[PDB]
Amino acid sequence: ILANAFNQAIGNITQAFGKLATVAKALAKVQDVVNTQG
Amino acid sequence: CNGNPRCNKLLTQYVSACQTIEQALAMGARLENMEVDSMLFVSENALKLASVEAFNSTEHLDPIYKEWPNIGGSWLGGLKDILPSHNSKRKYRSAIEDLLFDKVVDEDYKRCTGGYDIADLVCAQYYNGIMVLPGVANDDKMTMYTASLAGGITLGALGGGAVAIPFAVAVQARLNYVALQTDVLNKNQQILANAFNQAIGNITQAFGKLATVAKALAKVQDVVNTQGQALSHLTVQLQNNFQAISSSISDIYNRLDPPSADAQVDRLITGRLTALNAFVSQTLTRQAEVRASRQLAKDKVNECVRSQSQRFGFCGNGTHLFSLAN
Amino acid sequence: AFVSQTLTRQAEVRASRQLAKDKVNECVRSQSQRFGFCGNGTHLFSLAN
Amino acid sequence: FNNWFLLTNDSTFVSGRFVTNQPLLVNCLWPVPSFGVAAQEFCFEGAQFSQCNGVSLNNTVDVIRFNLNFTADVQSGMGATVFSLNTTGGVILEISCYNDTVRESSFYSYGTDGPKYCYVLYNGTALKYLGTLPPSVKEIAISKWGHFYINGYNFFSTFPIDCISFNLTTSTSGAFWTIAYTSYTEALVQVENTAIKKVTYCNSHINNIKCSQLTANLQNGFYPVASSEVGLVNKSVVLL
Amino acid sequence: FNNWFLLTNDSTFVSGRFVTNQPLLVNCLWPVPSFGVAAQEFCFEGAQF
Amino acid sequence: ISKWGHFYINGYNFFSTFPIDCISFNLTTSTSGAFWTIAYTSYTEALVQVENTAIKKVTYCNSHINNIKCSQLTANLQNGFYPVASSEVGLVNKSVVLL
Amino acid sequence: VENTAIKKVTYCNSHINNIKCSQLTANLQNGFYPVASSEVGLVNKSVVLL
Amino acid sequence: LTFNKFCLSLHPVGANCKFDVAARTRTNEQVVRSLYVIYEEGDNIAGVPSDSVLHLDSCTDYNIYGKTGIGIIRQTNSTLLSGLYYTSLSGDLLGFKNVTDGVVYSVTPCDVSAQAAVIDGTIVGAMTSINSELLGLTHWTTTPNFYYYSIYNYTVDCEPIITYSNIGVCKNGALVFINVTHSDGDVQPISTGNVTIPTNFTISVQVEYIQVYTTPVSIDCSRYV
Amino acid sequence: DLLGFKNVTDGVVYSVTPCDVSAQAAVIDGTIVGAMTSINSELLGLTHW
Amino acid sequence: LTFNKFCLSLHPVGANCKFDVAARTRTNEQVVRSLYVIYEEGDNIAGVP
Ligand SMILES: *[C@@H]1O[C@H](CO)[C@@H](O[C@@H]2O[C@H](CO)[C@@H](O[C@@H]3O[C@H](CO[C@H]4O[C@H](CO)[C@@H](O)[C@H](O)[C@@H]4O)[C@@H](O)[C@H](O[C@H]4O[C@H](CO)[C@@H](O)[C@H](O)[C@@H]4O)[C@@H]3O)[C@H](O)[C@H]2NC(C)=O)[C@H](O)[C@H]1NC(C)=O
Ligand SMILES: *[C@@H]1O[C@H](CO)[C@@H](O[C@@H]2O[C@H](CO)[C@@H](O[C@@H]3O[C@H](CO[C@H]4O[C@H](CO)[C@@H](O)[C@H](O)[C@@H]4O)[C@@H](O)[C@H](O[C@H]4O[C@H](CO)[C@@H](O)[C@H](O)[C@@H]4O)[C@@H]3O)[C@H](O)[C@H]2NC(C)=O)[C@H](O)[C@H]1NC(C)=O
Ligand SMILES: *[C@@H]1O[C@H](CO)[C@@H](O[C@@H]2O[C@H](CO)[C@@H](O[C@@H]3O[C@H](CO[C@H]4O[C@H](CO)[C@@H](O)[C@H](O)[C@@H]4O)[C@@H](O)[C@H](O[C@H]4O[C@H](CO)[C@@H](O)[C@H](O)[C@@H]4O)[C@@H]3O)[C@H](O)[C@H]2NC(C)=O)[C@H](O)[C@H]1NC(C)=O
Ligand SMILES: *[C@@H]1O[C@H](CO)[C@@H](O[C@@H]2O[C@H](CO)[C@@H](O[C@@H]3O[C@H](CO)[C@@H](O)[C@H](O)[C@@H]3O)[C@H](O)[C@H]2NC(C)=O)[C@H](O)[C@H]1NC(C)=O
Ligand SMILES: *[C@@H]1O[C@H](CO)[C@@H](O[C@@H]2O[C@H](CO)[C@@H](O[C@@H]3O[C@H](CO)[C@@H](O)[C@H](O)[C@@H]3O)[C@H](O)[C@H]2NC(C)=O)[C@H](O)[C@H]1NC(C)=O
Ligand SMILES: *[C@@H]1O[C@H](CO)[C@@H](O[C@@H]2O[C@H](CO)[C@@H](O[C@@H]3O[C@H](CO)[C@@H](O)[C@H](O)[C@@H]3O)[C@H](O)[C@H]2NC(C)=O)[C@H](O)[C@H]1NC(C)=O
Ligand SMILES: *[C@@H]1O[C@H](CO)[C@@H](O[C@@H]2O[C@H](CO)[C@@H](O[C@@H]3O[C@H](CO)[C@@H](O)[C@H](O)[C@@H]3O)[C@H](O)[C@H]2NC(C)=O)[C@H](O)[C@H]1NC(C)=O
Ligand SMILES: *[C@@H]1O[C@H](CO)[C@@H](O[C@@H]2O[C@H](CO)[C@@H](O)[C@H](O)[C@H]2NC(C)=O)[C@H](O)[C@H]1NC(C)=O
Ligand SMILES: *[C@@H]1O[C@H](CO)[C@@H](O[C@@H]2O[C@H](CO)[C@@H](O)[C@H](O)[C@H]2NC(C)=O)[C@H](O)[C@H]1NC(C)=O
Ligand SMILES: *[C@@H]1O[C@H](CO)[C@@H](O[C@@H]2O[C@H](CO)[C@@H](O)[C@H](O)[C@H]2NC(C)=O)[C@H](O)[C@H]1NC(C)=O
Ligand SMILES: *[C@@H]1O[C@H](CO)[C@@H](O[C@@H]2O[C@H](CO)[C@@H](O)[C@H](O)[C@H]2NC(C)=O)[C@H](O)[C@H]1NC(C)=O
Ligand SMILES: *[C@@H]1O[C@H](CO)[C@@H](O[C@@H]2O[C@H](CO)[C@@H](O)[C@H](O)[C@H]2NC(C)=O)[C@H](O)[C@H]1NC(C)=O
Ligand SMILES: *[C@@H]1O[C@H](CO)[C@@H](O[C@@H]2O[C@H](CO)[C@@H](O)[C@H](O)[C@H]2NC(C)=O)[C@H](O)[C@H]1NC(C)=O
Ligand SMILES: CCCCCC/C=C\CCCCCCCC(=O)O
Ligand SMILES: CCCCCC/C=C\CCCCCCCC(=O)O
Ligand SMILES: CCCCCC/C=C\CCCCCCCC(=O)O
Ligand SMILES: *[C@@H]1O[C@H](CO)[C@@H](O)[C@H](O)[C@H]1NC(C)=O
Ligand SMILES: *[C@@H]1O[C@H](CO)[C@@H](O)[C@H](O)[C@H]1NC(C)=O
Ligand SMILES: *[C@@H]1O[C@H](CO)[C@@H](O)[C@H](O)[C@H]1NC(C)=O
Ligand SMILES: *[C@@H]1O[C@H](CO)[C@@H](O)[C@H](O)[C@H]1NC(C)=O
Ligand SMILES: *[C@@H]1O[C@H](CO)[C@@H](O)[C@H](O)[C@H]1NC(C)=O
Repeated sequence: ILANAFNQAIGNITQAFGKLATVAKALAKVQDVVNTQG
Repeated sequence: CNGNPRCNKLLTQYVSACQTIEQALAMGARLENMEVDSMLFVSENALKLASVEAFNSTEHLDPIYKEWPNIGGSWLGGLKDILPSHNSKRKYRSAIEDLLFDKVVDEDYKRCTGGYDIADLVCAQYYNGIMVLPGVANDDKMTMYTASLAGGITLGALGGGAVAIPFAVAVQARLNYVALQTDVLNKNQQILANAFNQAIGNITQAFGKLATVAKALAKVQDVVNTQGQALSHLTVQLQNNFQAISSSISDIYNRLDPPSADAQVDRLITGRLTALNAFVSQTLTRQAEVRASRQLAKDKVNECVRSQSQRFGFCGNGTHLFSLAN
Repeated sequence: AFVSQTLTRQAEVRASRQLAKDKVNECVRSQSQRFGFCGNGTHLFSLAN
Repeated sequence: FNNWFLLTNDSTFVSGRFVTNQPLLVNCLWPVPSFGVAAQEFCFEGAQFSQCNGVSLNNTVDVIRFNLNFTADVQSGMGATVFSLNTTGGVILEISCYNDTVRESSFYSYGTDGPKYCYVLYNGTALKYLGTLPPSVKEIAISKWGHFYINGYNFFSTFPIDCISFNLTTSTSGAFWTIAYTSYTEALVQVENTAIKKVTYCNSHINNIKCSQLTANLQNGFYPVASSEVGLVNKSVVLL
Repeated sequence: FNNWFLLTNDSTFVSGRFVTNQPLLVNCLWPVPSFGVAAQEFCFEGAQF
Repeated sequence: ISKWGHFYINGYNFFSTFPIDCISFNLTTSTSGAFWTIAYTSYTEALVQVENTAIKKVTYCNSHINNIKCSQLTANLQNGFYPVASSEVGLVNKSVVLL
Repeated sequence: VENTAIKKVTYCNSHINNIKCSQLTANLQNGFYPVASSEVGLVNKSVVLL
Repeated sequence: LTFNKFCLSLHPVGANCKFDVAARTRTNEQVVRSLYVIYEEGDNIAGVPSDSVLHLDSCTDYNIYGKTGIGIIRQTNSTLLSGLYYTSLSGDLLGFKNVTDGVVYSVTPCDVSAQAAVIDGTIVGAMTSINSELLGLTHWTTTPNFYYYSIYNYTVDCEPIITYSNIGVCKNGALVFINVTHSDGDVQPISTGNVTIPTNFTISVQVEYIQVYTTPVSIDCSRYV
Repeated sequence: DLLGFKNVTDGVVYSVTPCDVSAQAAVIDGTIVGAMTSINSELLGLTHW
Repeated sequence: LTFNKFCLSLHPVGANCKFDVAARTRTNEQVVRSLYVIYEEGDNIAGVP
């Protein structure tokens, strides 16, 4: 059960990264860092 | 530009800077809002137990605790200044919170355009394009968060209703965590409760009118003053002529031909853009500092309030027993 | 002005790097006993990319 | 935007997105078909013609643009004159290209295959030397204020033009080309390698936000805007 | 300060604290009583009345 | 009324005339039975608190503590350390050195 | 200079001396320093006009 | 325009500034003469278009006591015993007084800043301080802090796509209030009476980004300057 | 700064580059031992590369 | 005040700056003439009371 839940969570995270509040926060943070550097 | 169409046409060549300024401010606000939203939470049963009236009654105690008259017990004298009470202006407000928010310190923008009186400072700033985002919701969420944290200590179970245990039982559990108690008969929680009540009373007296209390008051006053001064400076920067005949765009356009008026307005445009850039830089620096402070606060809540930390000297000077938050 | 801004950013990133080092040492290379440090819930293990 | 360029008086942008006021409001579009002749004495007073493709506006025309490859197959039916200019005060200027160099304040001596030297004539004599025709002319834009743009760059200017005459054809090449009667408007233009790739007109509220944000793909969120525009208003004066 | 105002050549402040140079050093105060007449040809050379 | 010719009505200078050497009046309240005041005043520096265009409090910078109060823009100084000047310079000799 | 008296003079006559003069010190610490790759002297003139 | 003294002359002596007399032809403009001006600031003398009008409750171009702008002027019940006109911290006129009767008038901007919500490349709603239509929106609702116009049919339960604080906007344009997150609670270290122990566990994965290093830049100061 | 231009006669493009560029000199024990440069030419009295 | 050269003139040619000659009445001051100054910095010439 734990392995199946882990696999499903990782798949959903990969789908979010390819195109879940933590994922959105991380994407916003890294984009802000890049833009501030530029 | 103070609503002048010709100034907007001139600024269309500087739209990139306004785009840079606005995006930097909207992204900072969004990031802060997403970390505050992730930080806070409440519990329904804990909120139902978190009040002075609930601690002063025995309607929630389990039948096994028949000897105890109420939840608060001998500690209630110190807990009445920290727990929310019904004799407060706002919901989930305690005496100490009211004292702090009065000693140290509207969001409705519909009144600014009514014109029923002379506009005050906030409405005048709004006329200049400066808006203060709502913050009362954050204060309400924080007070509910602290109330739920306080009420969760006496919650005996999580899968059902609001069943409570005496506060002395929780204190005894914390003492056993510190060191395994071996004298069951000769319990002396009365001395600890009296000392706690006296300390809370002295703290309340200090807050109403003790180096830690003075340090906290100075820190919060400094935070408020720093918040105010930046906006005051940004507003006052609009009176600078920037080597022009006037600081009013309408006066310039009413006194000069358009070819000279545009040249006069360009200097004001450049100066105001520079001022906005400086304000944005200061805001971003403050936001980073407050992000670090928020990380520290989250660590303190997780390790001193919701649990008993094993780190030496982290939750104050001495052997930590429990922490409360307001 | 550019130098001042760069130094301020560098100090902020130094603090962030200290936080990242703590996270790596206590959540990835070991199992921390600090409550709520490695996420919301009972921590099991952490991976890094 | 194959034969369309951004007009400039200076260096030209290579890549990026810019909000600019350009002659892009197409009052009329005349497609000259294969083996066709486009001859007109167009005066800048409107372009509601029957040959316009689509719907023609009633606004005044600011710029007239000829989009075609100016190769050896392009011929004029007014001789060496490609453009006849009538300016203020009834002063006639001609843009004429020859196969031989013409001396200053002189006329062509011999009046097909080779370099062409172009001149401005006032009274049948060479007034200004414009240079040789380059082999890569793709568009010629003319403004009623007297400015000429070749591939986007203003190479020469004359007196303000009341009304201009031409008579062009593609000879036997059988190539169709375009004439655009356009007016100035504000728009966001994306350029890659000095070539127009995308144009977004700020003609709506959402388009206004797009132009303000310098992007055609707005992310979901909140953006500051103005609640309305002020137009014709009364005047109030109070004095002691 | 019921019948006292801050002198200004321009717009007047509504609220706040300001350090200003104002005519406030009272050389003399003459209270005209009820049913009284105040008549004087005062020349600006002192008010020791 | 100022001796330089300026007239203030409720605080605002509505009109000005030539400098006034000396001015004459003859006023009364008739049968209203109301007492009023005339003030002969001079210019001085002070901290004034205004609420709704009305004077509420005036603090004169006439002493060292009052000078600190005026410098800090408050009539209720908190306990602490404040920067001040050790003295004032008045009438002084003049020294000139040249080659 | 110490007490209005000359104590040490370093001439900027070499590349290392140029770096020393740029860094305002006669004892350079080990590290990387920005320099110019060469100097431009006598050069031809090119004019392009329409 | 108001002055205390205004004189025109053909001689440069004592002149504060000068005008440029020019001849305009069909194609050129050439300066020929100079006209010198001697002026003093004030309000005794005023220039007029030809040899006291106040519009109320409507947007207008106002010139009041030398202060010009665009705004709406409204009578007030307020009483201010001192002064003639009042300005904000930035120098904008906020109100003035009628000298005849002492009535106070207030001045407000005709247009104000608003917040437009953009979801999927279209405008679905707008937050504004004025109860008037904007951005092609007709339906509206009232909130304690602002008016909210929306494409949603206002005379709602939906998922908020864009949220700030307690405010969320749905794709249909509806406005929803966001509450604080709820949880069951924390397990307490109590071994007396009836207690609950978590038994059935699943797996949750949480992502956290942390910055480690910057992108350093070297600058040749001599080459930059 | 000008980066390039075009010959009007034939449309040929020309590019313009600076004659001298910034370089990084390595100083160990008060002497220059090496230099990092973007141009394959001798500099600072160094021959081998 | 010290100068290396100080000259007064009634002609504007070669003047670094000019003074404003005015007539003061009981209520007004009016500029009538201009006096031009040609000066050089230094210490050879010094003005004294
Ligand atoms: C390269 O540089 C040249 C030279 O500077 C530029 O040429 C200018 O082009 C602009 C348009 O792009 C011309 O502007 C126009 O001026 C006309 C003359 O204006 C006078 O009259 C009006 C009242 O009729 C007065 O307000 C004004 O002060 C002048 O006295 C105007 O008639 C035009 O206005 C009308 O048209 C525009 C639309 O084009 C409307 O928006 C207006 O409301 C109005 O209806 C217009 O403003 C300008 O005159 C040209 N200058 C010269 C010296 O000829 C090129 O544009 C520039 N090229 C590039 C690519 O930047
Ligand atoms: C609204 O605007 C008006 C007009 O500008 C202001 O009126 C000015 O008021 C001030 C006082 O507030 C007047 O200042 C005074 O000027 C007198 C004339 O000065 C001349 O002579 C002295 C030497 O005698 C020279 O140093 C000087 O350069 C001038 O040539 C002075 O005699 C006065 O000085 C004496 O009195 C003051 C106290 O008032 C002492 O401190 C001085 O040491 C000295 O004894 C004085 O300085 C000024 O002249 C007025 N201007 C005009 C044009 O009339 C209003 O004040 C202003 N209102 C408000 C509310 O701001
Ligand atoms: C840190 O992580 C903890 C868990 O470790 C999170 O706590 C969980 O929070 C969620 C979200 O609030 C809780 O789930 C909610 O439970 C409510 C009550 O559940 C009923 O139904 C279940 C059915 O199995 C019964 O077991 C249970 O007893 C209740 O009868 C639900 O009402 C909630 O439903 C939501 O969705 C429906 C569908 O639309 C809506 O109608 C509801 O209004 C509601 O939105 C939801 O299922 C969960 O119980 C919590 N778990 C624990 C262990 O505490 C924290 O939130 C997290 N902290 C942070 C800050 O993120
Ligand atoms: C994202 O997570 C969701 C769950 O939150 C995943 O959907 C779940 O997918 C599993 C299978 O991976 C479904 O379980 C069942 O699997 C067995 C396998 O033999 C199959 O026989 C059953 O018919 C059933 O499919 C589960 O029901 C499903 N849950 C939901 C709510 O849809 C989803 O796959 C994850 N996405 C990615 C990209 O990994
Ligand atoms: C602040 O703390 C001080 C102590 O540091 C408190 O003063 C103490 O008050 C207690 C009572 O609350 C005194 O103890 C005794 O109480 C019994 C009660 O029955 C009484 O019978 C005795 O006569 C005695 O009062 C204690 O002596 C006293 N200590 C001192 C040093 O004064 C004080 O009350 C606290 N203040 C607040 C506002 O809570
Ligand atoms: C005017 O000059 C332009 C070039 O500036 C000519 O456009 C070019 O026309 C040729 C021949 O049709 C195109 O060649 C084609 O290239 C594509 C590769 O993308 C290939 O797949 C086709 O099979 C064919 O070989 C060329 O791409 C095209 N260039 C552009 C930029 O469109 C144009 O034909 C000339 N017009 C006249 C009337 O002479
Ligand atoms: C000159 O005008 C002022 C107003 O600008 C008059 O002052 C006002 O006098 C009336 C009548 O005495 C006061 O009314 C009182 O109001 C208080 C409320 O605060 C109330 O408790 C009293 O019973 C009474 O009704 C009024 O407050 C007062 N206003 C101010 C600002 O002081 C003044 O009397 C006039 N003087 C002459 C000589 O006519
Ligand atoms: C957000 O959640 C809180 C906590 O559950 C809600 O507070 C309840 O408010 C109602 C209405 O006044 C009370 O009867 C309940 O007792 C409160 N619950 C608790 C646990 O204190 C609050 O109403 C919610 N807000 C919204 C907008 O839905
Ligand atoms: C454009 O040029 C063509 C070519 O010169 C003109 O066609 C000539 O028209 C005249 C009568 O106007 C005939 O006598 C010629 O024989 C025509 N020449 C050819 C080659 O066909 C045409 O008229 C011109 N168009 C306009 C509008 O003036
Ligand atoms: C150039 O344009 C001018 C505009 O004035 C033309 O001159 C006008 O010609 C018409 C012909 O019908 C006369 O009625 C007008 O009286 C003329 N106006 C003036 C001011 O002279 C001129 O003919 C045009 N030139 C050419 C070669 O067509
Ligand atoms: C100030 O108020 C007075 C009245 O107190 C206004 O004067 C009135 O003006 C109107 C329009 O001209 C006349 O019809 C009335 O007879 C006037 N009433 C009087 C003289 O008592 C005056 O217009 C106001 N000033 C403004 C609004 O700027
Ligand atoms: C803990 O819960 C249990 C049930 O899970 C309670 O036992 C029940 O108590 C009720 C009320 O008196 C009786 O009617 C049932 O017969 C009891 N069940 C059993 C199996 O004994 C128990 O009382 C609870 N304990 C406390 C301290 O509240
Ligand atoms: C632009 O290119 C042309 C050729 O397309 C160059 O012209 C040549 O110039 C040289 C040197 O004077 C002559 O010997 C050739 O005969 C010319 N060739 C021609 C006219 O076809 C011209 O110099 C170039 N311009 C530059 C490099 O600035
Ligand atoms: C007249 C304005 C009243 C107040 C309006 C408040 C709500 C709308 C604006 C929200 C701003 C959000 C800033 C963070 C960036 C984002 O997530 O878009
Ligand atoms: C001539 C000065 C000698 C040094 C004097 C040092 C002591 C007095 C000043 C103390 C400054 C304290 C600054 C912190 C703010 C405060 O607590 O007042
Ligand atoms: C043409 C330059 C190519 C890149 C050269 C990279 C290496 C040399 C410079 C290193 C800079 C080191 C900066 C840190 C300070 C130091 O330790 O000296
Ligand atoms: C100006 O006021 C008149 C009435 O005096 C009104 O009819 C007109 O609409 C107003 N014009 C505006 C507001 O542009
Ligand atoms: C100036 O010096 C004299 C002696 O030369 C002395 O008596 C006098 O007090 C001095 N004045 C000052 C210091 O103001
Ligand atoms: C200039 O160019 C000539 C050839 O035209 C060449 O011999 C000479 O060395 C050049 N001078 C420089 C580069 O200083
Ligand atoms: C202002 O006066 C009107 C009547 O003219 C009254 O209806 C209104 O309530 C008053 N407002 C206030 C705030 O007194
Ligand atoms: C909006 O809802 C009302 C409810 O009375 C209904 O009458 C009306 O037709 C609806 N409008 C639209 C556009 O659906």
